[PDB]
Amino acid sequence: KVEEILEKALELVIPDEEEVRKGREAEEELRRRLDELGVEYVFVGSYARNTWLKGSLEIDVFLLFPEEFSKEELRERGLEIGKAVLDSYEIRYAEHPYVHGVVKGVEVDVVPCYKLKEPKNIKSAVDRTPFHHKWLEGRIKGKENEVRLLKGFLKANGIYGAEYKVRGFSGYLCELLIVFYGSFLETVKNARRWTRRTVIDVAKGEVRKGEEFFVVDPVDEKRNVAANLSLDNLARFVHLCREFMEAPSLGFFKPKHPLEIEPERLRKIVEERGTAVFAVKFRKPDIVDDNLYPQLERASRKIFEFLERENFMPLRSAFKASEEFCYLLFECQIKEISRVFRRMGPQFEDERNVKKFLSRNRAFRPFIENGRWWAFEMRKFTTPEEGVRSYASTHWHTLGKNVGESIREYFEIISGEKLFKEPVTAELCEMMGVKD
Amino acid sequence: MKVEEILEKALELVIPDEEEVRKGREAEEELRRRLDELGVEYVFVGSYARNTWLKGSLEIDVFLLFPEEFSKEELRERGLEIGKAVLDSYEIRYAEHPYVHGVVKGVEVDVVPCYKLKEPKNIKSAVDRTPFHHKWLEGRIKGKENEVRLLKGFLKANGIYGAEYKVRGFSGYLCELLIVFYGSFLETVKNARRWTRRTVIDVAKGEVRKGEEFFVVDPVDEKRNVAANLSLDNLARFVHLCREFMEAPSLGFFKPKHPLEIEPERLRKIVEERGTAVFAVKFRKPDIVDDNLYPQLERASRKIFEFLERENFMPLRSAFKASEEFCYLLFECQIKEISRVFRRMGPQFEDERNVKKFLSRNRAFRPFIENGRWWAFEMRKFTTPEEGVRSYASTHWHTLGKNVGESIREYFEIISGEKLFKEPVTAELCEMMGVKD
Amino acid sequence: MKVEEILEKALELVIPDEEEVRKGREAEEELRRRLDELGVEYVFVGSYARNTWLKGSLEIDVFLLFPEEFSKEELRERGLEIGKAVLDSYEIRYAEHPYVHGVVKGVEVDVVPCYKLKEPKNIKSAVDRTPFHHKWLEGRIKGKENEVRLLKGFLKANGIYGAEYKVRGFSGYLCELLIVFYGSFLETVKNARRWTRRTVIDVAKGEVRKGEEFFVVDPVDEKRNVAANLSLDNLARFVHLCREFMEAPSLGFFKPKHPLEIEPERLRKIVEERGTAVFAVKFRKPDIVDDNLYPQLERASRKIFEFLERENFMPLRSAFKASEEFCYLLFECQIKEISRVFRRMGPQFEDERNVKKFLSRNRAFRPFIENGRWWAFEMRKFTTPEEGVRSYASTHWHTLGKNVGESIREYFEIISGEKLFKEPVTAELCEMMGVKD
Amino acid sequence: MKVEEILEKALELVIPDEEEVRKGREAEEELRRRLDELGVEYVFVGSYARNTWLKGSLEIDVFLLFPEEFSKEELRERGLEIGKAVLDSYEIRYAEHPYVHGVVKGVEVDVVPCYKLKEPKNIKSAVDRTPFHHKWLEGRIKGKENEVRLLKGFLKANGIYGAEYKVRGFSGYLCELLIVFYGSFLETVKNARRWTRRTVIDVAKGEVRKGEEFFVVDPVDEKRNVAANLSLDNLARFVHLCREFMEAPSLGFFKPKHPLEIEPERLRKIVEERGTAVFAVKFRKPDIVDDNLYPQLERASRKIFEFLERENFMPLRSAFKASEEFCYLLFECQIKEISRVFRRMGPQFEDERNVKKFLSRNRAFRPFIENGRWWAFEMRKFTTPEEGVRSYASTHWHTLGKNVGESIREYFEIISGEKLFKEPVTAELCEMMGVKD
RNA sequence: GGCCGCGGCGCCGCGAUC
RNA sequence: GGCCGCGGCAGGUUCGAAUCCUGCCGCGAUCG
RNA sequence: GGCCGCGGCAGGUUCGAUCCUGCCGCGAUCG
Ligand SMILES: Nc1nc2c(ncn2[C@@H]2O[C@H](COP(=O)(O)O)[C@@H](O)[C@H]2O)c(=O)[nH]1
Ligand SMILES: Nc1nc2c(ncn2[C@@H]2O[C@H](CO)[C@@H](O)[C@H]2O)c(=O)[nH]1
Repeated sequence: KVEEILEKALELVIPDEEEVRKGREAEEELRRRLDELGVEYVFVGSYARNTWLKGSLEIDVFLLFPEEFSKEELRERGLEIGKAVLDSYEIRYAEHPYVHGVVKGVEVDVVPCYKLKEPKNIKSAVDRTPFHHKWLEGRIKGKENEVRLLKGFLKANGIYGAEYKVRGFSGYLCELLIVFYGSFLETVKNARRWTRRTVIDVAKGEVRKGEEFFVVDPVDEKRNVAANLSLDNLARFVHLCREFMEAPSLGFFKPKHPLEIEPERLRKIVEERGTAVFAVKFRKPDIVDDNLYPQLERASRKIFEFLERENFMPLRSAFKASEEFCYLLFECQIKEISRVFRRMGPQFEDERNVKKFLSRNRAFRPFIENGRWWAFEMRKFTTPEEGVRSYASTHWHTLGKNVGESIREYFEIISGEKLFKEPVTAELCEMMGVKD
Repeated sequence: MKVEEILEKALELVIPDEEEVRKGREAEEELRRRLDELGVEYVFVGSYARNTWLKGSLEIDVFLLFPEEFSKEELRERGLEIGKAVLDSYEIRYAEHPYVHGVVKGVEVDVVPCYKLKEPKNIKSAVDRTPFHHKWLEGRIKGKENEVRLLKGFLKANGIYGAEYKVRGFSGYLCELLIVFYGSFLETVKNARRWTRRTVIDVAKGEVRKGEEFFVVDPVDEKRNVAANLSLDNLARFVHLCREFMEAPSLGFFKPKHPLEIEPERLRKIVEERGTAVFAVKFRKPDIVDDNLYPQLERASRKIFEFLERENFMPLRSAFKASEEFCYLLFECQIKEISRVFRRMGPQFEDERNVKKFLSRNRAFRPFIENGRWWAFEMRKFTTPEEGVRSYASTHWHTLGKNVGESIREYFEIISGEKLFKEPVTAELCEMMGVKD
Repeated sequence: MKVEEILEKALELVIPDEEEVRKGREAEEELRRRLDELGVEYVFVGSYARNTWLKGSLEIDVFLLFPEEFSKEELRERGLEIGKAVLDSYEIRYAEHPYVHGVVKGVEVDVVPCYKLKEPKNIKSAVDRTPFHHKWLEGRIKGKENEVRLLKGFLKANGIYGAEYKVRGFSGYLCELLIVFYGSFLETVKNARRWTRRTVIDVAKGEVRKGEEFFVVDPVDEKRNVAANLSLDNLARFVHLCREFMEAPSLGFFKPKHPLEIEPERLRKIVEERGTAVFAVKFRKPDIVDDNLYPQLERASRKIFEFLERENFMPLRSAFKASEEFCYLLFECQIKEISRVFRRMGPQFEDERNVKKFLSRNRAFRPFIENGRWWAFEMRKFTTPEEGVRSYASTHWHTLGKNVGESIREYFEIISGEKLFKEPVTAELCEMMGVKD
Repeated sequence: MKVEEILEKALELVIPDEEEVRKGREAEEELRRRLDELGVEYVFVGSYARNTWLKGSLEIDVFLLFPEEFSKEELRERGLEIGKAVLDSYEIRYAEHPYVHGVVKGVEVDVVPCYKLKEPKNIKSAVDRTPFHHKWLEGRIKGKENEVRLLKGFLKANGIYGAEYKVRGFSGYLCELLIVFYGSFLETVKNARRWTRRTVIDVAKGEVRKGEEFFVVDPVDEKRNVAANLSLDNLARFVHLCREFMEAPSLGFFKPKHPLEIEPERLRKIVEERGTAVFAVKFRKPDIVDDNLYPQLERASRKIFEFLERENFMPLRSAFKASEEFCYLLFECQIKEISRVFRRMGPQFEDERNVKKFLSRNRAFRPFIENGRWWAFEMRKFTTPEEGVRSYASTHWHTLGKNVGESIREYFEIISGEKLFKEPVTAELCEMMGVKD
């Protein structure tokens, strides 16, 4: 039965007592250090509401300073306080330079911000986090386990987190959904009837039809909490919910193992497909995931669009970011194209331009077709691999700011059996739909 | 060298020698003698009557004029009786109505029945128009016959003389109107350089204006376009030749180009460098007139071309040739081979019902979501243009024209690779690929 | 009493009652609910969406909008797939694209797939041009829905509403464009009296001018004639009705005419008095839609009518009728019986050879000369119009329309006399002969 | 492994586990409690009472006894009332007579009213025999319950268990009589190898003899055939099964068979190799029980088959499937296409009266004499089996069964070619064509 | 799918119409 | 209620039906 | 800081512009 499955799930989902005592002792000690300095602070985030998922323990503390101190005034000051409270700290750059460190083994964040009267003086996202907490701290009580079930259900299917690496559901969005539908089970049941135009207005407690999938923030009606939830991940979630209800299982809460596959079998698969499968290798820029992945996504789309234009008929693309290198994977229906192509000339009555078009020397004679001139010309490349070698060599600049600059410094085109040796088997299996 | 020198030298290739003219006069006299014996009203029309016929293209046209009171059937009976009774060796041909083609003292002759109309307003049949055409031209073309012959020779040598569907070019009647309008061959070539696809040449009103298509107003019937069957591409070819001519005149324009005759090993080498897929569809030529066959060969080629487009084989050009026995549909494709797998479109994720059906079917690989919609990897039936066309010719033979489609249904085959170079199509392949000498 | 009062009362015959309106509103709401569950882009268009549908003719037209990237096959797959899922008791119909017709909460619904085009130039399909028609009228027709609704009822009551081949009248779209042009039903009727067979009505430019045909310019496409399939005769009828309507306004114009059925005995006496020959060609109705059948019944009757004209049976008028199981081609001729002997045309007296052949034939009677031509007395194969058609229909079945032709080849019979009046054709017979009361 | 171990292992797949028995026992004693409170005559019969129900097919049967002092109308009233006032979640099923079916503490139950009766000399309703059937078996089956279960499982695993019209196999009652007769499952299988279509098994007389048809004599009524609804073909499939089992015993005979799995492309290619015409008649499934639906599908499938034979399309076999919404009638024909023309037999040459009538019809070709009789060429309305069935389904809907025929009268569609392989009927197509894994 | 018109010599092909 | 086998009728197909295609009434059988 | 959507300029492609590419401004998202 479902009720027993969700009970079994709580084991994988709820943090153990040791993890709580580790955080509780880190919290109580973190306060003593903040009280002595006599600074205005507040505990928020998934910890303050006791909704953090198992293994993902993090303490979020916000410093509430007056409105008088503008921008860089409290930035450096709040940063200074973060050092005199944390053990092994390090400066991390978000919208505002905040401080990430550790206190008695537990990771901690210290973000400075304004102390605003109402959510009208909102400047940035950091100014909304306190209001998100204030709105949730009361309503979420007695539903902490419902949140964690949802967070686990999503993280197991790789769609938990609003960061660009995932483009899934935020922890804040999860809690809003539980407050709306009451429980995890009710959320999954109703999600089956979600569409790409569903509007979930939490504050007004109703569901409307809109222009896009829009979860209205109770703090700011103008804001979509699911703004970075991709359309596909929305589609995937709706489907996962449908599958869960038809045949409930604890498997939905356990992560999947990458498809084990021998390079020889993988070769035999590509042969059966008759496609060209290759990858663009290059060194990973030293930048944050929130900057890296949107760029890899761009570089992929750009090369993909180039392959379309050059009539190589690409099927799908993919990318992987390892420790030192990045890979842009492609699969095209055309292994090789004729050297000859057709270049369109002007209409026959346009004598001036026809003369210019015909003046160019070519191996074969131009011709007329539908009252317009045409000419046989030669391609510079006949394979998709050679085409991308050319594109990545001349159009490196449009492949993302940092990714484009790395490709400028170095890149290979790896295909055939040599590709299967690279650590990209998990993604090649995914984009081709290999099953076993 | 000089313009007038070339035009003078061109007349030799284009004017009938005095022997051919004598051959025609002798038949003409005998033909009139046999007709007068029968008490029928006739009229010598066409190229021969106006003395504007091309060298080695002698053919007499005689139209029989009957009262309007006659029925279509009576018109025919009297026509065929008088046809057979005047020609040494006749045969019944068809064109709107039956007429009699035959020979008289070596010279070929056409005897056509039509109504004797006083006003050019009672024109039901097109044959009823010919007497009016001749009537309008016999006076205005006098002195200009050599100019007409030049234009005809210029057009013929460049394969665009004749309004039949095999040529889709300039009719002889059209050539005469052009000379009457412009005054001479040279002046026609000159002004032709500024012809557009919207040019309207109205001889009867003596003006040039703009229209929706290239229109040559018939002086006999202003609603008729004399250049109706002049294709856009052949119009373009003519305008371009006229420019090429005035830029660098030459007697070569009036001579036919000997077909590109190359060996099957060089032809293999050209296709090799082009990197394309060249192949053909061989089948038996239907037993029909060219005016039926060629429009169907066109349709056949177009349909297969459109098929190759849809199937992503990326065709460059198509061509066709007709032997006395067989017919060939030629094609060149940029893709010699395509992958087995392809993307099959599924429903949007919101569809509980259809997504279930879509995912129900068995496939070698997992379907996936993209842009909020399900897609699935499926396999192609064919992976080369040759096999794709083989499949299409077998299943969609009916769309390749009536007579051509039925013939393909009985028997066809895909002659590809080097085996095709042995077939008699090399001249068409070189034209199709733009091969130089 | 006065025109304005008649119209005010005519509105009742024409506007949908509150119950029929609500019937649609409930279907619409349910239809939208189903379409939203599938995430498909759609739009309610046509007569219902603009709230101009005639009383009793409630029909909802939803158009599915797909990207231009979609292949025609994909366009059709998704369309059909969505239709069946949204309609209760669906029925696959065919036009330009295969679409789905069905029922939702007791209301008729059409679901047509098409392309979501931003440019009205990318139009290739007629279903692609519908979404543009709707948007051009959506704002303009607002506040005039009852004026359109009058024009429809006025037309339908006189059997000239609908541009199908069965009616060859005014389309619904045409009706709305005319109200937008003249402002109201009354202004449309008043000006229609001055229409001609050359009148052009430019809606976008809001001006009238002369042309070749009766042309109502589509605001979305200047090249298209909205009143293309409006027959010349139905045009004349509408003009006349408008003139008759203003000279003596009546609510009777907005009401259908009674069947006007008469006893077989009266009809027998009428034909006797007229002294004509009235017969029919009966045959099985081809299993084809009306749009294919009626143009063929028109051709069939026309061809047979022309045969009777050639054979001197002097046809007056013709008509046709399609029942459920059979089809009838009705004819009335002034000659019940013609002489067995007739004149056969021979050669002129000069033609010695052919006169010999002509006079050598065995004949009951001697040939003779008349106006320098030999004539002969020969015997007709048939001597009544029924005999003649029985022949022609069997030896020229192939010209009587494709489907109609093959059905006549399978089976047909010439019905006349008492046995014809028993067939379901009396209404058409009376209309043909101009019987009154 | 060997037979003894196979049957041992089979008991696992066959005997209900202690959890299923407990689920039933608690339901029984509870059901008895409610029958004692009202104080009504009742009896537990059927497979449950004798403890022979197959694994997973748990179903309690309880017959309500009533005195003979009741008419056929009074029994259902206080019969169903006692039924509804005993079952928790009850409904109403319709069989021989109205009866209540519902679930009681997990398991479903049937409450059938009937007369008590003294001896089987009455012989009236079918439900009046069930108590006598149980009484005859309850003593003789004790100690053989597992043998019964082995037979029932052996049959169900091969789709021939159950006397319902959807199966036309062996009834549960029949299975128990056989075990009583032969002593065990293994002895039944051994002797069944020598069964014929004329074998008579008399249980009460303990003898086998030859008769007119396969007949298992009911011990209660010698005139009744217990295996009456066992089809001839299923009897054949059983005799063959037993022979295969004894020749090479295996546990696989007790496990149901795989669903096959085949791709549309292979299925298309197969049909191409057969050179046959495969198509289906698709329509909406009438909302009726299987026992009414399947016999009608058999009738419709048969009627159309006989039509295909009669129309010389030479059908090979026919199959049918019933989904939740639609029903399919599958057919395969050796003739994809037939000539337009055919022969019709006329009268003998002496019969002048009828020769005149026969020769009066308008036909495309001349009739001819052959062996003294007159014959005539005539034209078919259709030339393919698809189109032939389309005509037949349209004009003979009424004979394709009551409910099925009515649903076809409303809507049906002929699905041929590759489009048929998309429908959910691949399993039925593979079985029909004898496609091997 | 059928119908009309155009073009070439009723047979074919192409535009318009439902 | 539906299906099946006979018995008596009533239409349709056909030049013409005891016979081929259908429908109604009566009896028997099967299944729920 | 990066990415995405708009708005306005500027190179390139090309026979010439549809396409490609860059710069500035506004808004959105993530850190
Ligand atoms: N179609 C038709 N066949 C008949 C008719 N009467 C008899 N037959 C059939 O004609 C054939 C010859 O008749 P018989 O000599 O057997 O009486 C037989 O097959 C017989 O059944 C009838 O009225 N119509
Ligand atoms: N009227 C008619 N009788 C036939 C035919 N064939 C056989 N017969 C038989 O011939 C006999 C005529 O007396 C009857 O027994 C008929 O059944 C036929 O084609 N027409």
